[PDB]
Amino acid sequence: CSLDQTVAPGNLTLCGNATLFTTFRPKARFIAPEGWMNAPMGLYQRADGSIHAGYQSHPKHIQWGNISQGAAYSSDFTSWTDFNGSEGYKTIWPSQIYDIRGVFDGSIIKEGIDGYPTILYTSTSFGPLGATLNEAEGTETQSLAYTTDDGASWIKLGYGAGQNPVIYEWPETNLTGFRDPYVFQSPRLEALLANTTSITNATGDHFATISGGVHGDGARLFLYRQHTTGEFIKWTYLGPLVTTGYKESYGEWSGNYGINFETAGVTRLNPAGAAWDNGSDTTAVDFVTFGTEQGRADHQNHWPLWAAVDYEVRDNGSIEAVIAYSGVQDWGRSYAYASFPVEGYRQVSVGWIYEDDDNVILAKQFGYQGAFTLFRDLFVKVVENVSPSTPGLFEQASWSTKNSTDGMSVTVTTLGQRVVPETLAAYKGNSTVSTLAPVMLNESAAAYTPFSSQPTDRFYALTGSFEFGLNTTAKAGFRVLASEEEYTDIWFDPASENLTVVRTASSLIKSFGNDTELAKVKLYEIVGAESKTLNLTVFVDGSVIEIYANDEVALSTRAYPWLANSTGAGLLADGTTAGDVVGVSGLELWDGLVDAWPARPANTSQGLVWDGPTAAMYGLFAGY
Amino acid sequence: CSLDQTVAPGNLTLCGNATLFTTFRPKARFIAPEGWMNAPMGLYQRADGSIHAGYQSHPKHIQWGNISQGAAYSSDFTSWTDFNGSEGYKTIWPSQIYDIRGVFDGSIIKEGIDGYPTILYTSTSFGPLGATLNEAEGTETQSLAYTTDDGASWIKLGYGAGQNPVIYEWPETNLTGFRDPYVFQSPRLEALLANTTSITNATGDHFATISGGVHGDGARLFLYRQHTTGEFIKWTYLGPLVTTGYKESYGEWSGNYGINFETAGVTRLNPAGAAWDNGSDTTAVDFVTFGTEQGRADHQNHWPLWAAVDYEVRDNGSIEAVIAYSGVQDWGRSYAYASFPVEGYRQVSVGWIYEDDDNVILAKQFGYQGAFTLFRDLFVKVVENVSPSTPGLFEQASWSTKNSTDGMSVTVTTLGQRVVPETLAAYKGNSTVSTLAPVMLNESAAAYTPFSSQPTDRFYALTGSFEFGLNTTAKAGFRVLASEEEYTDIWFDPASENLTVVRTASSLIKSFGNDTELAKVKLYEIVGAESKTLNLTVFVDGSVIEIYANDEVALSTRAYPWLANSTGAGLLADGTTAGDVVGVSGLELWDGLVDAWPARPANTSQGLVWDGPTAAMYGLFAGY
Ligand SMILES: *[C@@H]1O[C@H](CO)[C@@H](O[C@@H]2O[C@H](CO)[C@@H](O[C@@H]3O[C@H](CO[C@H]4O[C@H](CO[C@H]5O[C@H](CO)[C@@H](O)[C@H](O)[C@@H]5O[C@H]5O[C@H](CO)[C@@H](O)[C@H](O)[C@@H]5O)[C@@H](O)[C@H](O[C@H]5O[C@H](CO)[C@@H](O)[C@H](O)[C@@H]5O)[C@@H]4O)[C@@H](O)[C@H](O[C@H]4O[C@H](CO)[C@@H](O)[C@H](O)[C@@H]4O[C@H]4O[C@H](CO)[C@@H](O)[C@H](O)[C@@H]4O[C@H]4O[C@H](CO)[C@@H](O)[C@H](O)[C@@H]4O)[C@@H]3O)[C@H](O)[C@H]2NC(C)=O)[C@H](O)[C@H]1NC(C)=O
Ligand SMILES: *[C@@H]1O[C@H](CO)[C@@H](O[C@@H]2O[C@H](CO)[C@@H](O[C@@H]3O[C@H](CO[C@H]4O[C@H](CO[C@H]5O[C@H](CO)[C@@H](O)[C@H](O)[C@@H]5O[C@H]5O[C@H](CO)[C@@H](O)[C@H](O)[C@@H]5O)[C@@H](O)[C@H](O[C@H]5O[C@H](CO)[C@@H](O)[C@H](O)[C@@H]5O)[C@@H]4O)[C@@H](O)[C@H](O[C@H]4O[C@H](CO)[C@@H](O)[C@H](O)[C@@H]4O[C@H]4O[C@H](CO)[C@@H](O)[C@H](O)[C@@H]4O[C@H]4O[C@H](CO)[C@@H](O)[C@H](O)[C@@H]4O)[C@@H]3O)[C@H](O)[C@H]2NC(C)=O)[C@H](O)[C@H]1NC(C)=O
Ligand SMILES: *[C@@H]1O[C@H](CO)[C@@H](O[C@@H]2O[C@H](CO)[C@@H](O[C@@H]3O[C@H](CO[C@H]4O[C@H](CO)[C@@H](O)[C@H](O[C@H]5O[C@H](CO)[C@@H](O)[C@H](O)[C@@H]5O)[C@@H]4O)[C@@H](O)[C@H](O[C@H]4O[C@H](CO)[C@@H](O)[C@H](O)[C@@H]4O)[C@@H]3O)[C@H](O)[C@H]2NC(C)=O)[C@H](O)[C@H]1NC(C)=O
Ligand SMILES: *[C@@H]1O[C@H](CO)[C@@H](O[C@@H]2O[C@H](CO)[C@@H](O[C@@H]3O[C@H](CO[C@H]4O[C@H](CO)[C@@H](O)[C@H](O[C@H]5O[C@H](CO)[C@@H](O)[C@H](O)[C@@H]5O)[C@@H]4O)[C@@H](O)[C@H](O[C@H]4O[C@H](CO)[C@@H](O)[C@H](O)[C@@H]4O)[C@@H]3O)[C@H](O)[C@H]2NC(C)=O)[C@H](O)[C@H]1NC(C)=O
Ligand SMILES: OCCc1ccc(O[C@]2(CO)O[C@H](CO)[C@@H](O)[C@@H]2O)c(O)c1
Ligand SMILES: OCCc1ccc(O[C@]2(CO)O[C@H](CO)[C@@H](O)[C@@H]2O)c(O)c1
Ligand SMILES: OC[C@H]1O[C@@](CO)(OCCc2ccc(O)c(O)c2)[C@@H](O)[C@@H]1O
Ligand SMILES: OC[C@H]1O[C@@](CO)(OCCc2ccc(O)c(O)c2)[C@@H](O)[C@@H]1O
Ligand SMILES: *[C@@H]1O[C@H](CO)[C@@H](O)[C@H](O)[C@H]1NC(C)=O
Ligand SMILES: *[C@@H]1O[C@H](CO)[C@@H](O)[C@H](O)[C@H]1NC(C)=O
Ligand SMILES: *[C@@H]1O[C@H](CO)[C@@H](O)[C@H](O)[C@H]1NC(C)=O
Ligand SMILES: *[C@@H]1O[C@H](CO)[C@@H](O)[C@H](O)[C@H]1NC(C)=O
Ligand SMILES: *[C@@H]1O[C@H](CO)[C@@H](O)[C@H](O)[C@H]1NC(C)=O
Ligand SMILES: *[C@@H]1O[C@H](CO)[C@@H](O)[C@H](O)[C@H]1NC(C)=O
Ligand SMILES: *[C@@H]1O[C@H](CO)[C@@H](O)[C@H](O)[C@H]1NC(C)=O
Ligand SMILES: *[C@@H]1O[C@H](CO)[C@@H](O)[C@H](O)[C@H]1NC(C)=O
Ligand SMILES: *[C@@H]1O[C@H](CO)[C@@H](O)[C@H](O)[C@H]1NC(C)=O
Ligand SMILES: *[C@@H]1O[C@H](CO)[C@@H](O)[C@H](O)[C@H]1NC(C)=O
Ligand SMILES: *[C@@H]1O[C@H](CO)[C@@H](O)[C@H](O)[C@H]1NC(C)=O
Ligand SMILES: OCCc1ccc(O)c(O)c1
Ligand SMILES: OCCc1ccc(O)c(O)c1
Repeated sequence: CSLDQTVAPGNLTLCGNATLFTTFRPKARFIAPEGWMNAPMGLYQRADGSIHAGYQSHPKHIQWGNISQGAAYSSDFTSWTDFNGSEGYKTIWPSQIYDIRGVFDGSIIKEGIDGYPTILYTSTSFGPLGATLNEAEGTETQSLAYTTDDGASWIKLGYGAGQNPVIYEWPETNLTGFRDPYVFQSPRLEALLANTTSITNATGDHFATISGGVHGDGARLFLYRQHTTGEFIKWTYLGPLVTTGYKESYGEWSGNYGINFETAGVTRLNPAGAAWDNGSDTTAVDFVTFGTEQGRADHQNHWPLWAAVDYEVRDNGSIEAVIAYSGVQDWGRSYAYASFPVEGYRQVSVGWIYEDDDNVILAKQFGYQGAFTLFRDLFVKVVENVSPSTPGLFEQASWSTKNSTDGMSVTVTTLGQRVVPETLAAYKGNSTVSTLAPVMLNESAAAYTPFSSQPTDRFYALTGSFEFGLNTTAKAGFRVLASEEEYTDIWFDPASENLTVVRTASSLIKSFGNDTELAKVKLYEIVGAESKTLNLTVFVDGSVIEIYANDEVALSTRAYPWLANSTGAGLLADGTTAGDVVGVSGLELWDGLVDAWPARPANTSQGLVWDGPTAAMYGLFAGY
Repeated sequence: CSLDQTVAPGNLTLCGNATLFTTFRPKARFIAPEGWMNAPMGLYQRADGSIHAGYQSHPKHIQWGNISQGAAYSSDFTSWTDFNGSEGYKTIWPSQIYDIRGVFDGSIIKEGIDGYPTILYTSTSFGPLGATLNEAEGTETQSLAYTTDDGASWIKLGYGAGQNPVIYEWPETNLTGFRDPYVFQSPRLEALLANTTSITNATGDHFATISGGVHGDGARLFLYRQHTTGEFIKWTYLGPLVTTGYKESYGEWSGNYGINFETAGVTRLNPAGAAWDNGSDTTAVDFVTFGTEQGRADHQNHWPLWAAVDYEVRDNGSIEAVIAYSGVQDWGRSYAYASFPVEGYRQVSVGWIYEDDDNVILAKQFGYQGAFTLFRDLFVKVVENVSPSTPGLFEQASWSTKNSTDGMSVTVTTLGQRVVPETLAAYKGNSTVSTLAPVMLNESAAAYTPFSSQPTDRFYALTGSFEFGLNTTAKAGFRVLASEEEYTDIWFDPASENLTVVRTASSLIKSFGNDTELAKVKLYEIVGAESKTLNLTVFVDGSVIEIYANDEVALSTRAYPWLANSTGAGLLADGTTAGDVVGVSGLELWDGLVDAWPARPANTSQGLVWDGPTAAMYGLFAGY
């Protein structure tokens, strides 16, 4: 095992455990100290204003198992500190018959048991577990724990009748899944159900959704309501909130609804952020965010989706969320988005970016797997004065359209996503910022033009505004993590409406994934404009490439170039001519970003362990 | 619910939980503070000379489940003190994937991990578990924990490769069971195997047996040897120590070997107690004690047995224990005998006496189930100068015979059992002792003759020596827990060699068992004697009746008379005449015994709880 990054990589499978720990590792984002991580969980803003973030964690292993809550906190979403207790950075772990198979995803009741922050989580026990298996009742239940020390530790309710688990009966037979309880308050749903509370007797101020589906018949999001305010044991099943068909797709802009939901949440937004009105705010929109499984050929069969919904009240005192329009939260290698309320009328969302090493070839050599996305403010994106000649505008696929009185302009509404401003300010202020001169890409443009200032390492951000002619057939974008021999190309092609990440040359190491990423982006053309504009921002963070377009489209992916000098960046141009010109302006490079874990040393590996021959006997976890 | 014990019992199933807690409860023996108990476990003499006793425990329930080690200690086997920690009187409980289904029976390595007392125990996980089910590998494994505070708490080794569980591979396929590891030192087995240690590489000073069997092919006791002295992770399977046939019986004196062994142990005894020689002591005998299942029509299909064995060394460096003669450790409602070494060359044995409420009719009303037997010294019982005309003497069924040179007398050898002298001394010294006049039972004997002094409550001991003619057809014995309307009759019938306990009138409460208990007793006739003698001792302790005959035969059973005055005792006589006389002498009543738990109040119930609907979903425990 040579770690010489000035020559071609050897056979890196001969390298020892965690010998590649720092090589490709993100530094500017949320990531576990070591080992396996997946979904964010237990997210809440604490009483002191700081953010508590949990995550599905399996320390000292590089595959999933014994899944536990790891945790950390931050005053600004950006610089983090690990909890450190009797179980290291873990704060909840399998310990009881009802959760011994795994402490799955859960969410926070901020004023819960005895007034303390309380987590409702999926407690898993023995038996087949999965949407393509014959799962039985009891294997996935929902349980409570509360914290008296602001998340340093959690105390579970006792096992038994009238205690944990608190939700265990399946609401319908033959479920594909029954997990990821999302607890939320909703003046909107309270107002809608107020006339029906005699029917169900559920009058509490908290709601909870549970994610799943029905065998052969598509995904389901099940709605529960807390039975009585101030009491947390009894949750009354109302009915299915979202019902979709077996591998139903709303279309090209909307992924696929698969066979089963995971990590679903419910929110209400307006143009400024979170909306806490009862329906009276006409600018507010109800949204559901959700993962789907087995509706995709790649990306581990997973889509992270969202839908704008219109609520209808059923005669039995339940709510049907009718999908109005439907989109994608991130088009790349990310999943398990969780959102939570933040002071100042914000709803903040964060997901999990998985690696691109599906065959587990270098996972032990890394000594870790997984990271978070950046934290994102959600809001209703509104585009005014949209030209009706915008191609495809009235499909209304992942957006709504509203005509002006005279029919000559349109107001477009969709889900907005942007990186939280605390992170952008910290990144910029800690970086070496280079403000670059605008560039016209014409007949003289090379295929690749390096920026006049270059990154110094694999931790940087780029931004640029690309102005295209309305009938362009040119392509443009950014190349990142680039040397002569390795590079990753981010292209936008307005004629096809496709944002792609081409990774055929991303790395000399052939075991990592090299498939092309794709997102659809609609450039809403403005009345009177003779051009259309793509604002593209890219974060490069170790192996993470996280792309944002027009505060709307997100695409997270991975690139693992071997060579030490594969860090460069610049502009891409294809089919630009004297007549078909792409104007690039607002160009800026931020080199360095932020050290997101200042108390951590560079190498926080504690080694890896094997569970031994019993792992295969129990059959629950891979064991490593 | 009336608790008026001066009138007939009502419908006692209407009584609340633990309302009958003190009514039938033993006071003079080892018993849990409340709830379910079964097998003794983790027995050892601590460094200060006190005795540590563990037991299978399920607090606040009256059926088995979440099975844990409850524990207590005593300086004299007789007066006990509960441990009290974070889990009350529990000291080991299900907590890890490998033991979450139950912390089953285990035994003590006195100088174990880091020099501390260490328990090797059966750690159980998910799946079918039982001799009549299709159990798989992993469901029962063997794990270590050690104590740094003399049994107040135990620390388990970590889960994983080279740690817990330490024994998990099945030594043969299709096992009926794989549990109850019994760890022991044996100069005898070391000496026998010394010439074969090149074959196996196992040279440690501890051995361990694991109890089980093979589907369709009878029970097995598997022998392991510690691989290396001072190291406790690696245990090398040598081979089957005891192999018996599917429901094989050695005969009427020997119970039945069933289909599977439980709680088996290995010891070496001589006439004084424990023998620690290497084979050089010609008076010493190797014994195996073991439970068998599914070889009995009643008594919950369980026999607690023992066998004298002769060890043979196999060519592969293992030991075959060849059964020389085979007997019964207790003929009544007891099981799960554990034995352990005690200073002064003693081996002490103790078992579990179950209730006689198989249909679970009044278990909740009790608020507890189960107790221990008394603690018993084991030794080789030797009877000299036995007459060869003793009927059946040369069947050698549960004994051996050795002729004198002249063939006119015989030395009989068998397993001896007697109550530990510490308990007998404490019982007698704390009791009101009545020494009774000898009685000849002849033509004038009533069927029942009360003793001249009577017990004052349900806590007493009796003793008597019954002298019979060599061709008697008379019967005699003791009646206990007796009023006019309720009584329990203990008879010996020398013509049939049957000691019986007739329980047809034991209680007015009809839900308790009333079947007749039976033990075989051989009266070894002495050369020149014109009579044969039965020394019979009976302990009455709440509902326990525990009978000992000739320091050899033990029979534990239950009687639950309702009436407050059903406490009397006296002599029984049947078919005694002027010519067929039974002489009774050495008669003594000890009224009161000892309060075995002086720190406990009378009612130590903490109520009962239900596990809720998930108990049936998981399917592992009854849930109450
Ligand atoms: C199989 O058997 C298993 C083992 O028995 C069993 O698991 C056990 O289940 C029981 C029963 O559910 C659990 O008991 C509960 O424990 C809760 C506390 O849990 C936390 O703390 C304990 C104890 O912590 C001490 O000890 C440890 C270990 O040494 C130390 O690390 C600690 O520092 C601490 O040490 C101090 O105290 C020691 C003695 O206790 C001293 O020795 C020492 O010197 C120190 O001073 C921990 O062990 C727990 O850890 C475990 O669990 C966590 C998850 O929770 C895991 O992460 C971890 O790995 C461990 O597994 C944990 O940290 C108690 O709160 C709880 O008691 C409440 O509930 C019951 C009702 O069920 C009531 O009877 C009781 O009165 C309590 O309720 C009151 O309190 C709260 C307020 O605090 C109220 O919400 C409630 O309404 C009520 O209020 C009352 O009082 C109010 C105020 O006065 C009043 O106003 C009200 O009106 C009202 O009257 C209960 O005891 C036990 O933790 C489990 N143990 C383990 C190891 O798992 C398992 O379930 C069984 N399985 C099956 C299938 O049956
Ligand atoms: C799924 O995830 C689960 C959760 O992660 C996981 O379970 C956990 O597994 C890990 C790994 O196996 C366990 O970690 C071990 O813990 C042992 C100690 O266990 C006891 O103590 C802990 C901690 O107790 C503190 O905290 C609790 C809780 O607050 C308090 O109640 C205590 O009072 C105590 O508090 C003090 O300390 C705190 C911080 O630690 C402070 O906050 C506080 O202020 C106090 O000061 C308890 O939690 C344990 O309870 C649990 O387990 C018991 C059963 O054991 C249950 O009954 C109970 O209900 C709980 O479930 C328990 O009481 C450690 O000894 C052990 O560390 C040794 O082993 C590892 C090797 O594996 C070494 O890395 C390490 O160095 C240690 O080895 C050395 O030490 C011993 C000597 O002591 C030697 O034998 C050994 O050779 C070695 O010696 C070294 O040092 C020598 C001297 O210097 C030197 O000479 C030698 O040469 C050598 O170098 C390890 O940390 C963890 O307990 C589990 N936790 C739980 C909750 O279950 C589960 O396995 C996972 N499942 C799967 C399927 O993967
Ligand atoms: C005395 O001790 C017992 C523990 O043994 C305490 O708890 C009770 O245990 C018994 C089992 O011994 C439970 O009986 C079972 O009940 C279920 C149905 O229960 C439902 O209906 C009840 C009647 O109103 C109700 O009390 C229950 O409410 C509890 O449970 C829910 C969770 O489901 C929880 O949310 C509540 O807060 C309560 O904790 C519940 O709604 C029944 O299906 C079982 O039937 C089987 O067994 C019986 C007997 O053989 C048989 O007849 C059936 O055919 C079937 O085989 C079983 O009857 C009882 O529910 C428990 N009660 C509780 C927890 O309140 C009991 O509390 C102790 N008493 C006191 C005064 O302390
Ligand atoms: C690096 O990190 C790993 C954790 O990932 C550390 O532990 C090793 O993990 C790997 C899995 O990643 C284990 O590989 C498996 O090994 C078994 C066979 O193991 C046996 O033979 C080994 C070779 O000598 C030996 O080391 C093992 O000894 C350990 O385990 C026993 C208990 O069985 C215990 O008593 C000992 O004390 C040791 O702890 C053992 O005897 C093999 O069956 C597995 O095969 C599967 O997977 C591979 C890979 O896909 C495949 O090729 C097979 O076809 C099959 O699919 C697997 O190879 C390895 O055994 C673990 N080694 C240990 C625990 O020592 C590792 O230690 C870390 N290294 C360092 C230097 O820290
Ligand atoms: O829910 C997202 C799907 C997903 C994606 C990758 C996984 O992750 C990787 C990425 O290459 O694939 C491997 C699993 O085959 C895993 O070792 C690795 O971390 C995974 O466990 C779930
Ligand atoms: O291993 C001894 C067999 C045995 C005997 C009785 C049991 O015990 C009793 C006694 O009536 O039977 C009942 C089980 O049906 C149990 O509630 C009760 O304690 C038991 O669980 C195992
Ligand atoms: O770590 C768990 C969290 O990860 C999520 C989101 O990816 O997916 C469940 C993944 C999963 C794990 C084990 C299985 O047997 C299975 O079929 C699917 C959540 O649904 C969940 O709470
Ligand atoms: O509490 C356990 C201890 O009790 C013993 C002795 O009676 O028997 C096992 C009883 C048993 C429990 C659960 C089962 O599924 C089963 O088939 C038998 C031991 O073998 C053991 O360690
Ligand atoms: C980068 O490193 C490679 C390999 O060491 C070298 O060939 C190349 O000239 C370097 N510089 C580049 C590609 O700009
Ligand atoms: C790389 O090394 C592995 C052993 O880890 C070996 O199996 C594989 O064939 C090697 N690949 C080569 C030499 O290309
Ligand atoms: C309410 O009605 C809906 C629509 O038929 C149904 O799916 C749901 O199960 C009902 N809720 C109940 C029975 O609680
Ligand atoms: C909206 O405007 C477009 C363009 O003028 C027109 O084709 C369409 O019919 C209008 N829709 C409505 C509902 O008026
Ligand atoms: C650098 O980042 C830190 C950590 O997020 C932040 O608090 C600080 O304000 C930043 N420095 C600037 C903007 O100068
Ligand atoms: C015992 O009590 C019963 C019922 O109260 C009574 O009939 C009887 O006379 C009493 N004394 C006896 C049986 O010696
Ligand atoms: C005793 O009470 C139970 C209720 O616990 C009842 O079912 C049974 O029939 C009663 N037996 C009688 C009255 O004999
Ligand atoms: C014993 O105590 C328990 C628990 O407090 C109580 O429910 C029960 O009625 C008591 N029984 C007696 C006989 O005092
Ligand atoms: C040793 O031989 C015996 C007798 O055939 C056999 O039962 C046992 O399994 C053998 N031991 C091994 C293979 O370790
Ligand atoms: C033992 O003694 C009996 C009675 O004298 C006799 O029948 C038997 O043959 C003797 N056995 C041996 C082995 O000498
Ligand atoms: C009474 O019993 C106690 C407890 O076992 C014992 O220590 C004491 O010696 C006994 N009293 C006597 C024999 O007088
Ligand atoms: O096909 C869209 C035709 C059209 C309708 C109204 C407009 O204002 C427009 O610019 C184009
Ligand atoms: O049947 C036993 C005959 C017998 C042999 C030797 C004796 O010493 C005896 O008393 C009887």
